[PDB]
Amino acid sequence: ADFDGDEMNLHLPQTEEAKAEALVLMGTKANLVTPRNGEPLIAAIQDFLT
Amino acid sequence: INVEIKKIMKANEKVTSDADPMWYLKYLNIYVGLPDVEESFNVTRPVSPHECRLRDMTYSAPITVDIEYTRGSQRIIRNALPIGRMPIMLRSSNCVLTGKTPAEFAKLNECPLDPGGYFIVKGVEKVILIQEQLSKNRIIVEADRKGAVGASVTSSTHEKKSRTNMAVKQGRFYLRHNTLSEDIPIVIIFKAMGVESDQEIVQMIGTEEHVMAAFGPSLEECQKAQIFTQMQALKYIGNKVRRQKTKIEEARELLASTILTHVPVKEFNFRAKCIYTAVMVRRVILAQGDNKVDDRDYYGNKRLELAGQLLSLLFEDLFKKFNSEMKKIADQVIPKQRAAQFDVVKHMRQDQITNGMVNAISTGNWSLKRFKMDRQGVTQVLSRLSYISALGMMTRISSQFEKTRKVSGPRSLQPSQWGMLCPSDTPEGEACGLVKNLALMTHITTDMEDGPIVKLASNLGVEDVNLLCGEELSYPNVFLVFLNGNILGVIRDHKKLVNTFRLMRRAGYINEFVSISTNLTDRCVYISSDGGRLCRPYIIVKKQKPAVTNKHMEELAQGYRNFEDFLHESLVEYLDVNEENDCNIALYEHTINKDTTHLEIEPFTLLGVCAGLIPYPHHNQSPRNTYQCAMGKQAMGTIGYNQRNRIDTLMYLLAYPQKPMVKTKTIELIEFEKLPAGQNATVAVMSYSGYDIEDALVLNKASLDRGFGRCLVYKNAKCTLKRYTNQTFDK
Amino acid sequence: ENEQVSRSQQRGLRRVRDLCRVLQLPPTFEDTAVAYYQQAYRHSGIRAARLQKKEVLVGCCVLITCRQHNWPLTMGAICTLLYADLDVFSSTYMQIVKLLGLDVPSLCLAELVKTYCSSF
Amino acid sequence: PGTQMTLKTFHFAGVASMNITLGVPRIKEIINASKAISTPIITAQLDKDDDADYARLVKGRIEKTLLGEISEYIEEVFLPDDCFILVKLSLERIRLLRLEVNAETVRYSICTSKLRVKPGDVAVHGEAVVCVTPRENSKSSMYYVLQFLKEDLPKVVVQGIPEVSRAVIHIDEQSGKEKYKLLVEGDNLRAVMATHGVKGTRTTSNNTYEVEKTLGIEAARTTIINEIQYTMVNHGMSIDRRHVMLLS
Amino acid sequence: LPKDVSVAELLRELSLTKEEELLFLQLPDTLPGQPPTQDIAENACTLADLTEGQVGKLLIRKSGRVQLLLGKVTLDVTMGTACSFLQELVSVGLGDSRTGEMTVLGHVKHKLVCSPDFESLLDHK
Amino acid sequence: ETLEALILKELSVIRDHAGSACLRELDKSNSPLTMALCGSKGSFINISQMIACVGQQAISGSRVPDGFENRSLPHFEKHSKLPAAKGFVANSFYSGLTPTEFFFHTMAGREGLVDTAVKTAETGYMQRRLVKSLEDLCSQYDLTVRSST
Amino acid sequence: MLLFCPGCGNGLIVEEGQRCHRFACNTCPYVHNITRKVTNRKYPKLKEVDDVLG
Amino acid sequence: DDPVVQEIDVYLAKSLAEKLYLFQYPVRPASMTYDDIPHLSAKIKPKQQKVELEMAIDTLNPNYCRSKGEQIALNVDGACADETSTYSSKLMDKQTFCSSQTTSNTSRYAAALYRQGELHLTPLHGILQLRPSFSYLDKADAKHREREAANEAGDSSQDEAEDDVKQITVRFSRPESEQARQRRVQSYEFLQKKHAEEPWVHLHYYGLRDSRSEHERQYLLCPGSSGVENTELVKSPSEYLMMLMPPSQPSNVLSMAQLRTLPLADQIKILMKNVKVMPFANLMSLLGPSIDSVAVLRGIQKVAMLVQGNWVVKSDILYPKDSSSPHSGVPAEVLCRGRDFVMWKFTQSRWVVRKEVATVTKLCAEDVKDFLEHMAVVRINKGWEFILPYDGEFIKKHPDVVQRQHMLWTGIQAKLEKVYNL
Amino acid sequence: RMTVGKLIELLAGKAGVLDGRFHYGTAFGGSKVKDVCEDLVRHGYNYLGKDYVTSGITGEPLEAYIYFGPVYYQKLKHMVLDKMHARARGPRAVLTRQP
RNA sequence: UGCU
Ligand SMILES: Nc1nc2c(ncn2[C@@H]2O[C@H](COP(=O)(O)OP(=O)(O)OP(=O)(O)O)[C@@H](O)[C@H]2O)c(=O)[nH]1
Ligand SMILES: [Mg+2]
Ligand SMILES: [Zn+2]
Repeated sequence: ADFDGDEMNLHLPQTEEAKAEALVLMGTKANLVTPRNGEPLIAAIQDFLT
Repeated sequence: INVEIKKIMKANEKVTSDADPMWYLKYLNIYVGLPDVEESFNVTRPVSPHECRLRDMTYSAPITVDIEYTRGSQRIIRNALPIGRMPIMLRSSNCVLTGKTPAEFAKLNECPLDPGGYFIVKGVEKVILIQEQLSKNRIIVEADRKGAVGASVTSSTHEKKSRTNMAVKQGRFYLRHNTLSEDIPIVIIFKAMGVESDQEIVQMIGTEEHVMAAFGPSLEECQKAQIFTQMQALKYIGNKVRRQKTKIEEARELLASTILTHVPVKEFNFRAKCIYTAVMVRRVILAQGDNKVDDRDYYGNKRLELAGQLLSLLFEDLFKKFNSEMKKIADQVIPKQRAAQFDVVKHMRQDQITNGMVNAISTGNWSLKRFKMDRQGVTQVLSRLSYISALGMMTRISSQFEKTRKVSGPRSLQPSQWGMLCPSDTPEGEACGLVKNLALMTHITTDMEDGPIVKLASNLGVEDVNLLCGEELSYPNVFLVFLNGNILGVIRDHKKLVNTFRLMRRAGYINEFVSISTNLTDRCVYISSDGGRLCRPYIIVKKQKPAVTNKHMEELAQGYRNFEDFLHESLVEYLDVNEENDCNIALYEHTINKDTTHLEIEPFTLLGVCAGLIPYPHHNQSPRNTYQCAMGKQAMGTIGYNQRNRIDTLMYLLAYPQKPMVKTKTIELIEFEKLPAGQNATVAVMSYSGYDIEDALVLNKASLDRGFGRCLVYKNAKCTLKRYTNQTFDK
Repeated sequence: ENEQVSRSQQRGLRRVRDLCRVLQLPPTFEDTAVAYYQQAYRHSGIRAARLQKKEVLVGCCVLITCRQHNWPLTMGAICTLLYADLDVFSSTYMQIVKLLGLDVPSLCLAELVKTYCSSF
Repeated sequence: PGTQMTLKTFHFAGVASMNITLGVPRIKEIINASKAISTPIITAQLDKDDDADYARLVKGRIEKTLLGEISEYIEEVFLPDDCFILVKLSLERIRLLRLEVNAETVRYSICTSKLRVKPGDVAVHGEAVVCVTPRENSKSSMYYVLQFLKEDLPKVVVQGIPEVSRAVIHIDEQSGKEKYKLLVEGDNLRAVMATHGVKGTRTTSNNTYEVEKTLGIEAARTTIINEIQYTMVNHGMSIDRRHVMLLS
Repeated sequence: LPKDVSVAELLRELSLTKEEELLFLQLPDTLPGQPPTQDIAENACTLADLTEGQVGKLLIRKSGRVQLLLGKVTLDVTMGTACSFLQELVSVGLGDSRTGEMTVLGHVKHKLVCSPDFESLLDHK
Repeated sequence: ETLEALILKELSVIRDHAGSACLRELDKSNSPLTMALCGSKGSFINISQMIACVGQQAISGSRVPDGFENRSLPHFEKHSKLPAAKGFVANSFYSGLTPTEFFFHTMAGREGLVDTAVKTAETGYMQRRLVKSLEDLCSQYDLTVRSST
Repeated sequence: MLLFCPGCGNGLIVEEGQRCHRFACNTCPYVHNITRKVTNRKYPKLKEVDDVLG
Repeated sequence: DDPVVQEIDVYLAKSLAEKLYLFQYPVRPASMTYDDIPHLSAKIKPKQQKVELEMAIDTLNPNYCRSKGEQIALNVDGACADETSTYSSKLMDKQTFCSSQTTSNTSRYAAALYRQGELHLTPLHGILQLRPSFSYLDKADAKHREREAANEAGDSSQDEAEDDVKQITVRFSRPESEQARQRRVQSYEFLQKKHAEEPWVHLHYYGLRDSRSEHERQYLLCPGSSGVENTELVKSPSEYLMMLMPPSQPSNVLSMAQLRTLPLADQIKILMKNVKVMPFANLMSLLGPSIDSVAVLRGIQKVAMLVQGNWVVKSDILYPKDSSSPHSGVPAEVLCRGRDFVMWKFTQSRWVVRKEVATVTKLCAEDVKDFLEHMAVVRINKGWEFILPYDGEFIKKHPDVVQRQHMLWTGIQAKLEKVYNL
Repeated sequence: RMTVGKLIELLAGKAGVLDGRFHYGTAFGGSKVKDVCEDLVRHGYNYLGKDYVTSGITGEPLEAYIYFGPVYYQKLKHMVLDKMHARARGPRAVLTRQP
């Protein structure tokens, strides 16, 4: 994203099992790296590196 | 509405039925009149475009005609009879807005700065975009699907349009047409078109060693068969002809009229057509070597059809349909109705043409069966997001492709768009490269008579093509001269011809819009006089000094002369793409060298209307300018001085709009400063609070409270209370 | 429907629509005219009638549709565009109105005045 | 990675020629495993990688050489006794290109899939002269077939593999030593490996179908993996080898 | 065979040799004259309307210019398409309504084209 | 092609030398330079393009093709292979770009835009196919990857 | 080469008569006996020595 | 570049104007001629010229195949019919050259015979291209068709008397529609039949080697003196140009030429309505020196007034009676009064105050700005100054005009003082 | 993005609002940078747009100068109030029972 | 038709 008018979707699970699976498997703290080559994608960005 | 409608009426002036001879319906003169509304009870009343928008009706004028017919063998005439309603374009010759001052515009509830030029039907504003297609009656040499370098020609006359191709799939030239069962050799067609001597055929094709070596296989394949006479060739063509000596007659008819319709034959004299196919085969042979393949994206071979030609074709088709319906009704009524003599007035449908035009302008889908043309998206809703948005949408251009394939060829920016179309203005998305906008300074030519052009060409020593054989076509100094795809003849020392033609055009005896180009690779001088061609004004430069001077500019500023006087005094002239391809142009005065023929008027005119708002665009990137134009097409601001009385389904206005501080000459010209679409704010480039990480910005609470950025959204909610068939109404 | 219809009724409907489009009356007027024509054709006396009878029926249905909306239209022009004579026109008009009994609003004077003044 | 790649150009792999399809189109062709691919590349090693003479020799051996490309002139001479086509081979250019082609080799190449010309029709008079005297076949063909012979004779293969179209000598200038290899834009790996002087043990090809049909399914898998890895590295983006291994 | 020019052609036809030669020149559609008592109109004036005698002069200036002074205006004569095929000039005179005579006058080798000097016609007025 | 390659090499050398000179003359504390050093956004290439000189406008990995007959624009002589006539941009964004340079830059930009537009759909289709083909495999407990069957 | 009949102009083919090979047309009795040697060279472009790449 | 030498004369001949034709062979090079080929006859027509030459070719030459000649003769003709034979003997002896018409009109083409010091021009009555025609093949095809028919009929040894009486198959001469009749008229068969309807004319051939050739070659010349002034061919270059190119048939819509083509009064009126400020010398220079100064003065005095030596267009000329203010919509009379007041203020003093003018005329700022810009410019710290300087030359040259303008301005001042109550 | 045109526009607008003028940003021309720098140095402001600015939060001056100036910002029709969406159960389609 |  670039915060230039992007419309993003937000969904709310309707089941406790689905909620737990989303929190565990799709956790932001657990998916800090991509399975392509293991490089971290969630890191510093412009206005933070500088 | 002034000339083309009259020409169509003259072409379809007389209509009669086969049964009951001596009966006819003759049209004398057709009128469009002024815009009126059929609201009152059989009474006309002037109606304004704003009133039409408010009442959700069409802004059209009653089409009337004076006719004469024979009811019972007694000629009865009518001086004024309505037959339809033609939607009148705003700011046209017959529109009520033209020739009006701002005070009268205010009285009529219309903005003076409104660009106009759009139709109003059922309350919605539709604009007919400019269609961009390929030039007709032109040979195109290109690679085939598998990669066979062949040629094609789409001969389009006022009646039929036929595309015929020529391939070298097997080392020999096979001609393919939609009316033949199988592609036949070109030598058989040569023998059928009168020229039976193989020596003459080879001399017409060419006298070069490689030309003969490449054409040998065709002669061998022709000699393999027993085809040596015109009769045998025509019999073979007839046997190969598809169903729609009788076969020989049909073959001759297809060779004379169907194949290469643009090449005329005086009386079954195929000399011109033979020379044309010989030149085509010569071009194909020359291209079979060095890969000098012509490109389709070259706008010098493009034609722009404005709304005028589309409306003329639609009106012609509707008038033909009406004539056919009237003839059918007559054939059905007159022979068995009663002794009461029948006349057309009782069945003259006055709503046919009206509904046809209304649907063609509203739905946007045009289906002309007489020409087999099925187009869509011709008309689009005028975007009233802002004055800039409307002014930029009014000058758009759609392509014939219409997102068929991601070719990238026509979508790429070709150097031929110099001074004609805006390079940076293009919608960002799937339509990138297919939707374009005209430049700030450009013009579209119309059709001329072509009489004096041919007369001057014949008087300048152009030798008749029928007087000499085709061997002269293979000489290096003999240059062919073409006129709108038709072989005008041959000439020697084409420099003198071009110079004299340009001098005559500058003098004024020839229309300034007739273009003349010369291609040396093929040795062809093209004289273009058809409409739709893009032209641009240029100052004439002679001997390292332009013709326009400070004295002329001072006279223009004081009002002694005008642009027409400049055109007449051989100071500024219109150049086409094909003409500038050969002529040399200079950007500035310091760039003028010895080899210069013209001078650029202004460089900033290269950009379009939407791009003219960019301050200092030559200091930014191209994608930046593209996104800037795309967002200016949606910018929020005032629309016009009648924005309060205007009622649209969705409108966005700004509370305190302010004109830019850094305004461009294009802005001053388009008068955007009078209707700005933004505000100037004291911006500080810096990072603050980290809430502006990726393209975001931080606003001031107090600034927003003091009225900065205040916007107004106006929506419309419409309701209808109509009466049904029964005597009941919604209440 | 549209299948249990005779060629004569279809010709009558097409003539109604043609005269409506010639007079340039709205599609609501066209619908009302075709509806009244069907309602009149329902009867057998008008069903098995003369050709001039059914032509005057088309004319009178158009006239009734024009009157029902307070629209001025002269019976003279109606007869002129209908290929009929005033005598038989009035006779069949009286017959059909006595057979049906539909509302016949009187012709307003001001509307006809405006319609005729627009002609000059 | 398909979206990350921008489909750049000018990536000739250091040869400044032989435009090869790399990127999303190449990945598409690989995942489709088409029998015929666009611009196939075969890389072959040499036993004598330092001798440019031997490199050229094997190049001429593997590359298709047409008759018209080596013959200096072909003339259809009609002597008052008989008509025949005389081809003059340029022995100078032959020895310059280092092609083992003589009059006997040209005669043997002729009479192969050419309207069934009998051996007695072709004859040799000098050291570099070839005389072809056709005969009427009676199948809608008469003595006037010398034109078809002039049309299709110069395009007859005399030496090299018919499938090979263009073989070039690539050079690796490693500081240790400058070695030579063969880059063939053909679709025949079996013939390239069978040719003399080519180290068939270190011959690779880009056509997965040919690699499968020649060296087996494991060779095809290895070639697919290597090609995908190379195509992905050309764009500067890396992928774990396990993904391509699982795909293959 | 190098492409010759009209001035050198006339020079080598008159000075280098004295044998007569048959030429074929293409004149403009309308000549700068009026049909003399031909019942009119500004119509086309061709050679069929003019009478016999001296009608114009042929001048050869320096630098290879070849002009034709046919009155107050001056046309320019250039070399036409170099025809290499056989061209036989013949006169077919039908002296009698039943029998005529075809007389081969000579052969045509060179072709000339006369064109109005539009530049001069424009700069004059 | 040899002349083309030599001209491109000369232009690249000029570009690199101009960029090096700009980087050596620029003083520290400069915001563009600091951002290019830290890698947050921008780079030395963009800095040199917007300060020192813009690089050669390359279309499909080559110079601007001749749109007109034997020349890109009518403003240049025929058969002219000069850098400024074939696509070289001598001026920088700060000093302003000439009309021809701006037109060539717009050509390159539109080329890149259409390339990305085609790439979007092409990679979408490729990803759809690859996923529909590989959505059946899974890692079992016995360390053996098996399909659905 | 490509030869044509001076009489009609059609292509001439090489055939064998009763005395010597001759050019003849397929649409007229015109013929032309061969007296001396006749040749038609084409000089096909030779394959240049492709130099090493790199 | 002067005519140093080669001053050749041009003469015209009309002896063979209607008897001169141009025959050219596109398939025969100029090297080989038909002077040695014996000709037999030539078929021609007066109208729709299409000549067909019938020549003879040798047979004993080595370039002729006797077997193929016999074959083609037996194919085109019968065994011994010889009633309608394309060849007298059993060999191809005659050759047929057909003529094709290049153009309909050949008046622009002329044959030029060059002699020592003179060039004789003779018009051409027709130009035709001669090419070897192939009709013996069509006749052979017809012969083969009739032979196949005869074979089909004689398939049996003895053919019984066939009862194939021709029933009366008289079809209707149906009335052909106009479209079908036009199609039939434009069909190739109809044109061919119309051309064939005209009878042929046979002519003998006289080669160049004959004495008749040199006898008739002299008719291309004309008896006349060396120097004769032609009565015709005396039109000027402008007349020749008009002949060879005959014609087809804001307030600045009219161009300079369209303006000059109008009367002097309309010219001056349009120039004033366009510029609104121009000296008399500039007006004279624009109109032209051929127009009289008194006429220009009489024309300008009716549509302009004198202000500080310069001429300013009147207010009513710019604002007609039916016009109105494009910014406020006030009637044209008020605009005329305001413009007259502005002109009076300018004549009284070179510096005019916009605020004072507005306060006096009670007009709006935009109208005052337009009135001031029409005839003045903005000067800092001084207000509005007249765009042109004081022209005293015209005042000194025309004193009576100055007095007339002064009294007119006095009357206008009286009217303004009466209206605005100054 | 190499948007030096934005900086040039900002400097020109600052000079214009200071000197009571309207600078021109005409393509391939317009007011040069030297003219606006002269205007700024005549009016007393920095010739590069950067001015001494004090932080409002901490009240201490910033180590680097801030680039202030008037820029012509234009608001677009894309509104978050219109683009915001939240779907409960809501209705469904007749053919396929889905939102 | 626009948006990312
Ligand atoms: N606002 C808007 N306008 C559209 C839309 N789709 C089509 N139009 C109009 O229709 C034209 C092109 O639409 P098309 O893609 O041809 O319509 P389509 O091909 O049927 O698109 P599909 O419905 O996806 O097949 C445009 O140029 C618009 O005129 C749309 O989705 N939104
Ligand atoms: Mg985004
Ligand atoms: Zn022949």
